[PDB]
Amino acid sequence: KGEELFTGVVPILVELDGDVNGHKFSVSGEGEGDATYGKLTLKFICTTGKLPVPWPTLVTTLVQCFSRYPDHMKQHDFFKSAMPEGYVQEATISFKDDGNYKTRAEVKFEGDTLVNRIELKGIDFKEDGNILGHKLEYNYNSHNVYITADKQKNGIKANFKIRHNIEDGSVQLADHYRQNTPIGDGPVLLPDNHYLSTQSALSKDPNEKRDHMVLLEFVTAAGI
Ligand SMILES: [Mg+2]
Ligand SMILES: [Mg+2]
Repeated sequence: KGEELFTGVVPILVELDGDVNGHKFSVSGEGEGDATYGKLTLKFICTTGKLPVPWPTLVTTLVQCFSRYPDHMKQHDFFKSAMPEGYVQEATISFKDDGNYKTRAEVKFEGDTLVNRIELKGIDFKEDGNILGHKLEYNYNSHNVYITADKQKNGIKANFKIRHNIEDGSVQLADHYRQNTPIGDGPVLLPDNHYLSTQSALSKDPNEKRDHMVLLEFVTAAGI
């Protein structure tokens, strides 16, 4: 049972290689998750210099196995069930009136550590749009991630809309379409329709000179 791997505090590593409109960059993250409380705490560093996109646009790419699934919903937790072999998470993020990100990640244990390894590719972004023009506020709204099964692929799909606040009071929509597929051959849990209720707080480390993001996140399964 992968769920048994999450009863306590688990170290997390995140590594992302990105290319947006030919701007190349990498991000490294470290922290821990405590699924019992649906809680994530991570610090992300742009190891290549200045991040060429706003940090908030990377939040959904940068480990939903740390969601809190209520006891009565535990037979719907696909993410922990795929562990430790892990799962592939792929997404298309469409920024309304702008470019798109396509991502591919593997989330699995490396020893006792939960690792999220990501490749991100962004194209067709506007030079002085909200993303490349860095016009997005350093904050983050609360969302519901709607999950449905894809029995065909032995996995799940997610559909949701991220709303990014813009510095002028407007909103930049990011439509998300994602698929998750197990890496191993063992049985996984295919859930009834439900959603993950997420809340995210972004901050800075006062002693840190590199381009970075400190994130505190709470995720709870619901709708069943
Ligand atoms: Mg490193
Ligand atoms: Mg505002």
